[PDB]
Amino acid sequence: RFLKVKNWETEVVLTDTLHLKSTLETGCTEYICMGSIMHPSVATKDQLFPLAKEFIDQYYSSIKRFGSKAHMERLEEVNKEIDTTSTYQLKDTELIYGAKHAWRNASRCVGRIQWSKLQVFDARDCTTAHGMFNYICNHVKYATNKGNLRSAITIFPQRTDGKHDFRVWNSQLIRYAGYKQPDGSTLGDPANVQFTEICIQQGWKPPRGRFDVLPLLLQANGNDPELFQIPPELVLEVPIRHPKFEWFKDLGLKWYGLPAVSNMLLEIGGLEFSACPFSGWYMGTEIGVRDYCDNSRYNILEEVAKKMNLDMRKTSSLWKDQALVEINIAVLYSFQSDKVTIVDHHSATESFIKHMENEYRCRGGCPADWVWIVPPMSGSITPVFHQEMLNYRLTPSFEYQPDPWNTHVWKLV
Amino acid sequence: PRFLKVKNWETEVVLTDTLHLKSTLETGCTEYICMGSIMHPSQHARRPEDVATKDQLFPLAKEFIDQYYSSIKRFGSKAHMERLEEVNKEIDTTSTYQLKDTELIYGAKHAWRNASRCVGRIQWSKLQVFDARDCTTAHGMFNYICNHVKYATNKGNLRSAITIFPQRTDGKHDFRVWNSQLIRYAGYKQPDGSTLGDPANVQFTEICIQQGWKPPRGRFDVLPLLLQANGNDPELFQIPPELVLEVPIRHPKFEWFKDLGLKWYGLPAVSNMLLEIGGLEFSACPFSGWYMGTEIGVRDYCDNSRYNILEEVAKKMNLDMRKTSSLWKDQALVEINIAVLYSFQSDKVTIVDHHSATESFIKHMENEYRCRGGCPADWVWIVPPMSGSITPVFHQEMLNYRLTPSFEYQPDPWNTHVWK
Ligand code: HEM
Ligand code: HEM
Ligand SMILES: Cc1cc(N)nc(COc2cc(CCN3CC(F)C3)cc(F)c2F)c1
Ligand SMILES: Cc1cc(N)nc(COc2cc(CCN3CC(F)C3)cc(F)c2F)c1
Ligand SMILES: C[C@H](O)[C@H](O)[C@H]1CNc2nc(N)[nH]c(=O)c2N1
Ligand SMILES: C[C@H](O)[C@H](O)[C@H]1CNc2nc(N)[nH]c(=O)c2N1
Ligand SMILES: [Zn+2]
Repeated sequence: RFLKVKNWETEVVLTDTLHLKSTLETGCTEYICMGSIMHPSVATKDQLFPLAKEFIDQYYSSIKRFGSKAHMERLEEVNKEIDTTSTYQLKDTELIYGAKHAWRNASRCVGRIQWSKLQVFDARDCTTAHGMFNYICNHVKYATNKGNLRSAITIFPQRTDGKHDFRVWNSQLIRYAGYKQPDGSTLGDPANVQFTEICIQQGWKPPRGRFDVLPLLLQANGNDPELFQIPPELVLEVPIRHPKFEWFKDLGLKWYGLPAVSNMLLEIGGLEFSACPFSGWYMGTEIGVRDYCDNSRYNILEEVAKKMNLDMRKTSSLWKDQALVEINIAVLYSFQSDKVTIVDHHSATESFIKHMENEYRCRGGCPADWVWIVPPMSGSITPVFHQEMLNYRLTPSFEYQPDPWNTHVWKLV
Repeated sequence: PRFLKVKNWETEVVLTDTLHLKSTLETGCTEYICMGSIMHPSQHARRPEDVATKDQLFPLAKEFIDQYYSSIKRFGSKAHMERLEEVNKEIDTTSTYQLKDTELIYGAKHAWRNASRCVGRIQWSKLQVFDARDCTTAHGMFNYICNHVKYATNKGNLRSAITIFPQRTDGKHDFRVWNSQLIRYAGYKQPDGSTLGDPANVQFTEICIQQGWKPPRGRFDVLPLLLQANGNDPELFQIPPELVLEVPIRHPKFEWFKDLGLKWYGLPAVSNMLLEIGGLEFSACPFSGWYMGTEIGVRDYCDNSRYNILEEVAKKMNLDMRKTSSLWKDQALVEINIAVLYSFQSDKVTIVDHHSATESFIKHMENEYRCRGGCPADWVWIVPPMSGSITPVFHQEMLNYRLTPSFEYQPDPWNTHVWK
């Protein structure tokens, strides 16, 4: 079997054979497509054996050592551990390879051209939330690099019985608090109201501002999570101004420079790493379109359009569209002026096409989720809009997991 | 399965879909692979290419007649059982059957209703159906098409319509509109290597010249009609210009915009698709409605392999075009789409912006879940090509599945016609 994907702008046709190696479902069936469902729907010894074998096999094939003496002893060694302990431990090389390939396999990520330049921090010796704090602080400092951002991931101990999970309760390492007011309005980031409330309950004293960096809520070994304040000098921020509109700086907008997802689960050869925060750098539209202009978020379209004296009476003036462009210009300009790494959505999607073509040549394909790859503004003037894409699930992979406050059973009376 | 829920991540509305249980054809996807961004993912058709056997055609007929008599609160009624037996005898004696006027109207409206890629479907039941099954020649097809265009244009107050020519018989006597749309502009391949007019239409334009059309060789030359009746060679016809409503594109603030010399036509009229009803195949079924501004202003004007006018507009706007991060393309794209909408509304020509269209579609989805138990929708196609996430459909999960009656793609007739 082969499948072909066409670019309807360039007429280039790629041939995907890599899809023959996927295993978990997409969510779709032969008669219903579920490609726009956001979330479609511990292992025993016998479940773990073939998962481990498949991973080890692919690692040894990647380093051109399949069938070798070291390959066969590694399989036997892993087999022993799963018999002795009902689990096993990745070598350092395998962990690095696994985390890089989970990124390579993330069908929804447009920044994958960089997948092989991932800095992997092995934190599997950590035992306490204080230790997690220290690992995360070093990650942030390394990743931030005074604005010259570097991709990195820090991997905490894997799941054992599910009663001793390591978890970062934060959804990202740097996020701003949201506070609901009695009059029903929201201060700060409305997305983070729930987690802000949890922090306050755990003892956090909130400044109650618009851009309060949340504390880290860190869980080690299945214990109750603990609060820590990231040291403010490690949190790089960019005040947003516009190159033409002097009034833009008067909105008091800023954003943090380091995007760092901390609520995913990294799955490598059947092992589950429930705490694995990873970071890269921003594409402008993530802040400028979604963070600022989603109705559920900072929702600054009307304010900006107001200051542009736009006709907000009817939609066909396209005042929302016009104001959205200006905000995204401001975001890119602000980050670039402060020499904080950022990528615009045109540069990013163009790289992804180069990346995708390269992956089809060397790997036989590239799983990609069009619904997520196409940017949330200006879709069809970017090359990915015209690019057919096949979506399928390869492992190692990043996976969603339940929010920890929905599952944690609290220890302390 | 049992009931698939779709959630809206803005409003938290959850809708429960059971209508997918009636899906008939494959989507292309499997458990292991999703083809939702493939333009033509599936060749699963309900019948062989041409003249089918009794056991091939009759089940599809019975399915459709059953559905239509169920829709009108009969089923098992006298007329329903008589209709089954009459379609049985007709297939026995002609290898096909003929739809009643009511059945034809029901099927056309439901093909539109089932079109998972159409954001305009809130209007589906308000569709004027012109029965043209008595047509025999390309001249008669021309007459039918002129009447359609005149009725549908309605001096700018556009009305949705479909004109249905004779169904396919053996596959050798097809009726076809060779144009992909009733009204499109020519595309001319220049001797240097560039393109004048619309690049999408260069091949069809060449066929028309290769058929005797004298090209005026402008940028907005309305193409002739190339009509094929009963499998004969196609014939050229010039649509009377007074039937072709056009809008000159100007801008409400940029006075220099009108000097770009752009115009567009008012009537979008798809004429290369096939309409499938109860196993019958209507290969010439031109249908029309009215434009969403982005179809002209984003895709027609700004696609790289189309009119590609972004840089020229951005020039007159005095934008930094050195690097992409200045977002000069995004900025011109907004102004162009303001101009298109402002121009149509100024000339009282029906048009809908992408904010109103997508909001209407959300309402249509809710109506359909409430009365039908679902609504097939292709997210890749429903989300507008600009400003995606500030429209409500961006945040709406959708299930995509194939219901019948439906509109289907078909091969371009010059790839398959044996000339006389
Ligand atoms: C280096 C710069 C990077 C850029 C510019 C980038 C860009 C993006 C964007 C725009 C998205 C869509 C996010 C959204 O719309 O909410 C995304 C998703 C994602 N990124 Fe990347 N990313 C980068 C680095 C990374 C790294 C280092 C990792 C992990 C090692 C990663 C893993 C993912 C995953 C797993 C998703 C989608 C999660 C899901 O399934 O929902 N990315 N990325
Ligand atoms: C009345 C106002 C209408 C509006 C605003 C509208 C809008 C649209 C738009 C924007 C698309 C996407 C097209 C593209 O991006 O190229 C579309 C697709 C489509 N429309 Fe509608 N439409 C309307 C009427 C109709 C009617 C009357 C029919 C048929 C009776 C129809 C059938 C279809 C079909 C079949 C497709 C997708 C073809 C495919 O499956 O690839 N539409 N429409
Ligand atoms: C490393 C990196 C760089 C960069 N530029 N952007 C990202 C964003 O990645 C992700 C983005 C989301 C979407 C977040 N919202 C959807 C959920 F409702 C909250 C989920 C996820 F699991 C991700 F991984 C990551
Ligand atoms: C009646 C009506 C009103 C309105 N506003 N828009 C439409 C768009 O219809 C269609 C549009 C297209 C796309 C055309 N080509 C561009 C792509 F590469 C193929 C295919 C198709 F099959 C359609 F049906 C129709
Ligand atoms: C590859 C991709 O499916 C293709 O470019 C699609 C994307 N979405 C679209 N959406 C609409 N409405 N019309 C289109 O032609 C397309 N083209
Ligand atoms: C309903 C729909 O699946 C949802 O809004 C998706 C659409 N595409 C997206 N694309 C990206 N990059 N990020 C998102 O959060 C979403 N949300
Ligand atoms: Zn699918």
